[PDB]
Amino acid sequence: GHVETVLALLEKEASQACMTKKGFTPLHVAAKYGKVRVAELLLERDAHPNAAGKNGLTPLHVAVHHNNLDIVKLLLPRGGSPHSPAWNGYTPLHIAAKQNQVEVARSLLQYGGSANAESVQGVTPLHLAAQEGHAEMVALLLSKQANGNLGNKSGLTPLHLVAQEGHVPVADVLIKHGVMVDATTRMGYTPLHVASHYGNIKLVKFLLQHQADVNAKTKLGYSPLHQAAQQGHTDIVTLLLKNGASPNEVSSDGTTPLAIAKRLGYISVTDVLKVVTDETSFVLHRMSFPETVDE
Amino acid sequence: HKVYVELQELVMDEKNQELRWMEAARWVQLEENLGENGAWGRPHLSHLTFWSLLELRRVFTKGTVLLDLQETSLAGVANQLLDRFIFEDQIRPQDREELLRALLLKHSHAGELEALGGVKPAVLTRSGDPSQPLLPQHSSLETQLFCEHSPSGILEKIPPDSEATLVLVGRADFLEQPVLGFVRLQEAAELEAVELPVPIRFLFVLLGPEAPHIDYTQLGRAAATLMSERVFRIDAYMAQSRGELLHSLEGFLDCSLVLPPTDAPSEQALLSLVPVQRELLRRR
Amino acid sequence: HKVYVELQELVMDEKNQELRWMEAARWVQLEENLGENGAWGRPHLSHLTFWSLLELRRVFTKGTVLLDLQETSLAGVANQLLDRFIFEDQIRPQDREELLRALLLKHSHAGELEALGGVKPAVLTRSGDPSQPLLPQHSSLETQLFCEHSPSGILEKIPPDSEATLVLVGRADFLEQPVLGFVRLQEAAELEAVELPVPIRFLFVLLGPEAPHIDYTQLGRAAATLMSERVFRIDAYMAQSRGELLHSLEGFLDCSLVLPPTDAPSEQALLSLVPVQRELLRRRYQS
Repeated sequence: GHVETVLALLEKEASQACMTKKGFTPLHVAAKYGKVRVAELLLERDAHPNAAGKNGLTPLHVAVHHNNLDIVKLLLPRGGSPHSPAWNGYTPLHIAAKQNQVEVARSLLQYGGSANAESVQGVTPLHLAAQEGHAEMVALLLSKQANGNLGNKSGLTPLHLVAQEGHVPVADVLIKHGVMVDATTRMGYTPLHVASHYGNIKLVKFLLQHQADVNAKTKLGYSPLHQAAQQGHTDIVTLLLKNGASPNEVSSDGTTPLAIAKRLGYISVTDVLKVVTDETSFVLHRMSFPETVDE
Repeated sequence: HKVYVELQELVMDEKNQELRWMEAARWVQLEENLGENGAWGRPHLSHLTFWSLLELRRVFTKGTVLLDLQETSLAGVANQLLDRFIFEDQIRPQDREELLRALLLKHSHAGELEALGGVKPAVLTRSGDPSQPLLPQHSSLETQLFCEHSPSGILEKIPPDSEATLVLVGRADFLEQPVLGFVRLQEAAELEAVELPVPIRFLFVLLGPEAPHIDYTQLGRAAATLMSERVFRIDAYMAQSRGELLHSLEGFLDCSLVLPPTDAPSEQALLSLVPVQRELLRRR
Repeated sequence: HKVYVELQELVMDEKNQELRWMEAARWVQLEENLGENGAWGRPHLSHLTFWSLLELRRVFTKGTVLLDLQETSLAGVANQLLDRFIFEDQIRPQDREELLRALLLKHSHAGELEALGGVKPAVLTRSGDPSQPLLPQHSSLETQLFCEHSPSGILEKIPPDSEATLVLVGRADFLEQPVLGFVRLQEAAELEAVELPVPIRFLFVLLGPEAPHIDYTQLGRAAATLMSERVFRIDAYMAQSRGELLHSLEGFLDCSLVLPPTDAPSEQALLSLVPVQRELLRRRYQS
């Protein structure tokens, strides 16, 4: 970060195509190390921000990983990359949400943002924002206009992920906005099913208030009970049962919530579930897990 | 230099209420329109409507011109155009934010339409939320009559030295009047936001509210038919002020022929015009 | 169903310096025009120009309209129409003494012209003497292409039960802006300017000083082709106010089709404009 040295290098016309084996650009180290006085020097030679290496990364993507936003706010008029994805198809929106800077939403709001762009998985920036579910996100995301609950390849809707992490705040914000409470996955799992597998009574109570069905069955017969029993989360199973969840529902494999609780040797659960459950629909080991976005 | 004209307008897709610019037709040789299914039809002659030419003359008489702009990216052109709009009191200063947010959205292309599942007209609002416009949503007559290897084919049809011309039109509710912007860059620059096969040289922006005797699509079509002419684009290259453009538009409109509604057989009626048009084109 | 339309302008004769009215074209479902010879060209479809229709709209937005007036002669018509132009302040009252004698002048056909020698365009002045126009003039397009027996066929085509319309176009230097008068009579009337035995019901007056982008012959052609259409004529037969004519005029312009000049014109690409005109026809006859 010696700026007058770079001024000396400028008259010698060093190329700005200086590319390493890792795919870095001269803009990337200025984005990382926060040595930024040379940025106006780099634009004296009319630098172009659109530059993607082997990993397809942009100055904004490297900038948001370690944010010195004063450069980015001025790069946006200097032909900034509005919807640039990474090699993973990742937009700056959801990675900025996961990094969760306080003004990065305002930084993109200076230009705008798309929180519905498809990744290589099919996940939207709205869904990855809801997965972290920060405090300012549920306020700011309102200004952006996007599908409130957006499925992925799995069919995972923001509500589903919120139930997975059991973030009550986000689950509230989302229900208030009018997202689908019982949104289903490609296999047929709802945010209740998923919360019951998680075993979070809070992430289940909230959903009960949201009116997600307590007997929502999967395409293979698994219900939020079967799931709480396989998980061994007696708390969630009791919350379901108390709220009317049926305990005598046979799945596509012939195992009820009791059958499962038993096979898994969970006794605390088996005591309530086995008695609440009626006699097993059939005389007799495939489990049931909700979908999740891949790495 | 030869020209290649592309027309885009504001729409919104159905899966998510998100506005975006969509192309509607091209003017390589003849007007070739884009149907709802996403397939291009047959080339054909360019006919306009009288309201389009009237409103084009009215809005170009009080329009805003920007000659020899020194830019390389669309954001700078947008900012300078908005500042020049504010200077002549075309729009109110409190609307600058909304128009700058509008003019910087992503510009899709013909390949993504089947991924989008269809798009519908979307007029802007002060809060930025999309809604359906309060106007009859009857489709265009050209879409009703001309639709119901192509990249390499047009690439062979593309002249090797040509400078493209982009026209962007639409409707926005929160403004109070239609406004015009005619911008000519100093040298041809490759805008990264919009993918056009040849660089951009000119830029037309016509935007405003919902008004009587105004259809924005036909007005844009009239602008494209202007830009496809030889002498008018020669005067645009030789232009240095708004007076030369107005004089060239007067000269262009002086050499048109209007057809009233006649009950004659249509082929005989259309074939009677030919030597009249030949004499007019000799006179022009 | 089928009507006869006449158009006369106020020009001067090569015989002696004077001013008088001479016809220029006739309209029975088609346009017929005559040149310097005194011979009428072959009928053809009428083709409009942009300025004619545009300035017709502009002057028509502020035109006095008199409906079902009871007159049969020309002098009472002149008196009442000039009182109407005085009434709505379309012209100054100190002009009427000129304009009356502007109207009370002879109206001769082509057969008189060979003894007369031929005519050329002239402009009214405040004095009452003909004068040459200041703005330049160009040769007409329809006379060059079309002009460069007939009356038996005219009386053959015209059904015996019909009424006619007339338009009087002229240039006058002592005016401010163009003025328009539109009068529909109470009853059919025979007028001594028209030698044909048909009576007249509608009458136009289009006057004005000289201005750019205005050709008064083209404006008269626009007015005549406006009068010839079936639906607008039916509306004028049933018109009761001005806004009705305004709405019918807007419906006329909406179903119009304009084609621009091009680089290399051809017939094969032009034959694809048949169905859209048919649809405009259908949408026009939708109303």
